[PDB]
Amino acid sequence: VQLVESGGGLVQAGGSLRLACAASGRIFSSDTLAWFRRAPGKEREFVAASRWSGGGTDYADVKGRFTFSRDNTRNTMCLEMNSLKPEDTAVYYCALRTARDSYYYTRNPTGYDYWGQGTQ
Amino acid sequence: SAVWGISVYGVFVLGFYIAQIVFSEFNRMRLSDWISLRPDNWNATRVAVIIAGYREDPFMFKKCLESVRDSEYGNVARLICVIDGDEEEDLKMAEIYKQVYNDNVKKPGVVLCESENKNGSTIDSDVSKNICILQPHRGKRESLYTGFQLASMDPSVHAVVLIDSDTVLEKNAILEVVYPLSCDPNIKAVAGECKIWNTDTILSMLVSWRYFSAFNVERGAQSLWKTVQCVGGPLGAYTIDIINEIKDPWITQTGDNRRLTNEVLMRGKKIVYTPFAVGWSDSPTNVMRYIVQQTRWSKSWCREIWYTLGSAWKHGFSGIYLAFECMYQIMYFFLVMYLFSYIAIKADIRAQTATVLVSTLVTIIKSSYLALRAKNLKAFYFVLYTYVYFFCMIPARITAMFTMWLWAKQFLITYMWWAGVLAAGVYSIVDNWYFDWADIQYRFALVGICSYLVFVSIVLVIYLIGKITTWNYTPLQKELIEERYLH
Amino acid sequence: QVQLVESGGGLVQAGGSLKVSCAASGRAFKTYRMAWFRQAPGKEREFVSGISALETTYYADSVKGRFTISRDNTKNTVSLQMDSLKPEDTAVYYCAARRYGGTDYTTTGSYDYWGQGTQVTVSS
Ligand SMILES: CC(C)CCC[C@@H](C)[C@H]1CC[C@H]2[C@@H]3CC=C4C[C@@H](OC(=O)CCC(=O)O)CC[C@]4(C)[C@H]3CC[C@]12C
Ligand SMILES: CCCCCCCCCCCCO[C@@H]1O[C@H](CO)[C@@H](O[C@H]2O[C@H](CO)[C@@H](O)[C@H](O)[C@H]2O)[C@H](O)[C@H]1O
Ligand SMILES: [Mn+2]
Ligand SMILES: [Mn+2]
Repeated sequence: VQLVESGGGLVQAGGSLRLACAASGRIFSSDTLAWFRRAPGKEREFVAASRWSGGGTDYADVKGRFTFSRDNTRNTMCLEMNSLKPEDTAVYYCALRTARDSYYYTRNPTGYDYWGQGTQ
Repeated sequence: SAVWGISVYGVFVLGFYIAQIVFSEFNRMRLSDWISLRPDNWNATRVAVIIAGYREDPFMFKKCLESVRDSEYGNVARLICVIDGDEEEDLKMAEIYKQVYNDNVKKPGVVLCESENKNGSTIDSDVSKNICILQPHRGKRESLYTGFQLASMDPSVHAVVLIDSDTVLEKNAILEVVYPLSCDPNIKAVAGECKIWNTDTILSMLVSWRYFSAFNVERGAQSLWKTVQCVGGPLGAYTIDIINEIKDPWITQTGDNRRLTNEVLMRGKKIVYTPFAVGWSDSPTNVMRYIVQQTRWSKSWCREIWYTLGSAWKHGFSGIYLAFECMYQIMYFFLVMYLFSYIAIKADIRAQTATVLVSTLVTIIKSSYLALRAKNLKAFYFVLYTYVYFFCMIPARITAMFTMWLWAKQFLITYMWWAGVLAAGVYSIVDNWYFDWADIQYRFALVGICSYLVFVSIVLVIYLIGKITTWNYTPLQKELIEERYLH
Repeated sequence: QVQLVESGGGLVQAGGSLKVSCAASGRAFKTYRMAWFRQAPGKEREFVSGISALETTYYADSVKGRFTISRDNTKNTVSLQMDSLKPEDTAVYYCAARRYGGTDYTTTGSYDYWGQGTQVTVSS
C-alpha cells in the first residue's frame, strides 16, 4: 500500500485546508488509516485515525475542528482542517496500520507500517 | 386406493413445507425487528474468529482469510487458525496464513485436548496477536477444541465465530451472526446462511438451491422455536460460556457440529438462525462423492437421534416441533419408499403418471417459493432435484442404515438401487406395451408422461444454454475464476 | 395375438337376461381392448359394447342402460351381461380384440382378432 497526500500550504490565521491521501493497493476495511503531524523538531504527533470501514478517533488538540472522511470507493481519504491556528501547519503523514499482527488500536506511530511523504 | 395414497403424499409433503415457510417468515420478521433496533456502528460483543481446516485449496484458503480480514465488524479480538497437521505438506496452509496475516505460526508437538493441562496458555503466550497452530492430525473436533481453548484464554472475549477454511464471508457476516446473541439472554448460538457459489455443474446448481431451501426454510422454521440444528461449520456464532461448559463432554464423546448443537440444546438454551449473515462455500461436483457425503450425513443424523429427541424434551412446549420434524423425516423417507414400491410392482400407467405429475407440481410450487424468496429465476432449476434425490439420497439413506470390499460398503447399494429402478421401468414398459387412442385414460397417461418429458427436456435445455453463456455462474464464481486465471 | 372362444346364447322369452363370455388364449390379455359386436340376420355387424385395457365401458344406442360389460384378467375372459332383451336383440354375438388402435373403436376393421360367434335369440 502506497500512500500519497496532497493539499496544504500557507494559510493566514483562521481558515480551512483539505488534505487528500490516496492509497495505491487494496485496503482491508480493518486497516486503521491515520494522520500524523510533525512540527519543526518535536516528534510525530497523532491528530486523527479511523478504521477503513467505520470508526473515528480525533486528537484532543484537534477534536471538533478536524473532520476525517473516507471514500472507500476511490481508495482515498480526506482530512478537513477548519479554523486553522499557527501551531499546526508543518507536516501531515496519513499513515496506515494493518490488522495482521493484531486487531488492537494503537494510536502510536510505531504500529503504522505504511507512511506517506511530508505535506505542508 | 391409488388416488387416496397420492393425495396423502401431496398433503404430507406440501403442508409441512407450507408450515415451515410460515415459521421461517415469522423468524425473519422477528430478526428484522431485532435488527431495526440495532444502533449504527454496533460493536458490543468481543469476537474471536476460529478457522479449522485440513489441506484446503491454497487459493480458496487465501480467499477465506482475505474475506475474514475484509470484515466490517469493529470488535474482533483475534484470529485463531488451527491446521490438522504439522507435516511438510501441511505447511502450505501456514505459508498462506503468513501471506495474509502475521508470522505467528506455532507448531506444538502435542494435541491440546489429549494432554493433562488443556489450557490454551500451554501452547500460547500472547492473546493480542492472531495465532496459527500446526497441530498433529486427529480430526476436526480436536482442532476445534484447540481453537476453543485459544479463544477462551482471553477473559474479554464474549463470543466465538466458527467458519470453514473455504468460507468466503460477506463484509457483514460476523456482525449478523453475533448480534442475535445479545437480543436474548437464553440464545447461546446463532447459525448463519451458507451459500453455494460454484454453480457450474448440473449437480452443484441443484445442490445450491437445496442448500438455500434447507437453510432458509428448514432453519427459520426451527429458529422460530429456537431449536436450530448443526450450528457452526461454515458460519456460526457460539457464546464463550456455553462452549466453556460443553467442550469437555463434546470432545470426550465415544466434525458435524450436530453434537455441539445438541449439547447446547440439552441445557435448555435457545439457538436462532439469521438469514442476513452469508458465507460462501462450495459443493461436490461428482455424483458419487455427493453420494458418500450424504451417506456420512445420514449416518451422523441416525447416530444423533436419541440425543436430539432428549434435547427436544428440555423445552416445555417448544421442541415438539423438533420431535415432529425428526419423526417427519423418517416418515417421509418410508412414505416415498412405499409409494415407489407400490407403483413400481403394479405397472399401472395411470398411477405412475399421476405420481410423477403430482411430484412435479409440488416441486414446481417449492421452486416458485424459492424464486420469490431469492429473487432469482435460477431457483426453478430445483424442479430437477427430484432426480438427484431419488437417485442419490435414497441409496445414501439405505447405505447409512445398512452400515451402522471398500467399494461394496460405499456403492453396492447405490448400484443395486439403480438396477432396481431400471428393472422396474423396463417391466412397466413391457407390461403396458399397447396403444389405444380411443381410451381417454390411455390418452391422459400418454399425454401426461410426454408433457413431463417435454418439461424436463426444456428445463435441461435452458440449463445448457445458461451453462454455455455462463449465466448459471454466481457473481462470486465469476470473480473467483477471473482471479484464478492470473493467480 | 389372441384366440377367442365364445360361450352363452340359447333362447330367452322376453324381458329376461343373458350372459355371453369370450375367453382369449393369448399371451398378454390385460393390454387388449375387447369388444362385443352383433350381426342381425338381415343386417351387418354392429358394435354393441366394449371395454378398454384400463377398464372403460362403451355401449351403443339402445344398449347403454341394458347391457353390462366386464373383463377378468386372472382368467382371460370378457363378459357381456344383457339384462333386458328385446326381439330386436336376436343376433349373432361375436367378440373382437385389439392391442394397437386409433380413435375409432366402433368399426369392424378396428379390431384384428375375432371370435366365431354365438347365436343369441329371443322369441317374443
Ligand atoms: C428404463 C427407462 C426407460 C426408465 C427407467 C427410469 C424411470 C422408471 C424413473 C426415471 C425418473 C424416475 C422418477 C424421478 C423422480 C421421482 C420423484 C420421487 O419423488 C420425489 O422424491 C420428489 C420429492 C418432492 O416432491 O419434493 C418419486 C419417484 C419419481 C417419480 C421417479 C419414478 C421413476 C422414474 C420415472
Ligand atoms: C430410519 C430413517 C431413515 C433415514 C431417514 C432420515 C434421515 C435424515 C438425514 C438428515 C441429514 C441432514 O442433516 C445434515 O447433516 C449434516 C451432518 O450431520 C450437516 O452437515 C454439517 O456438517 C458437515 C461437516 O461438518 C458440513 O460440511 C456441512 O456444511 C454442515 O452443515 C448438514 O447441514 C445437515 O443438513
Ligand atoms: Mn475445498
Ligand atoms: Mn468445501
